[PDB]
Amino acid sequence: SFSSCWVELQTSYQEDLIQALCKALSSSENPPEIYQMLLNLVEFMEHDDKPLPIPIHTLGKYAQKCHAFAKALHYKEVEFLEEPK
Amino acid sequence: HPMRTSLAKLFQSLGFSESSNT
Repeated sequence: SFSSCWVELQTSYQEDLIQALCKALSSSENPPEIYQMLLNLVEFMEHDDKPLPIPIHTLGKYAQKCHAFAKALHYKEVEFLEEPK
Repeated sequence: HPMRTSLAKLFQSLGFSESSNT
């Protein structure tokens, strides 16, 4: 359903979806399972079709915050390999 | 906009078929 809505719905509204979803994944850190569900969502979306245009820099720390180290290694290496510090 | 995705898809699929300068 997320894919089928996202393919049709408009840009000014998908950016609203992104800015809502990032606050959902960041603030009010009570549920870990909802964070896991949304990281699995972005995993599926990037896996198949038109990955969500969120920055990898802010994407990386969510996996560490949710203790998703498996995700964290993958989305940290892509940032590291171009430039380290 | 889906125009960028569709236009890039057509250009890619039609350059795939074909497979100094001033």
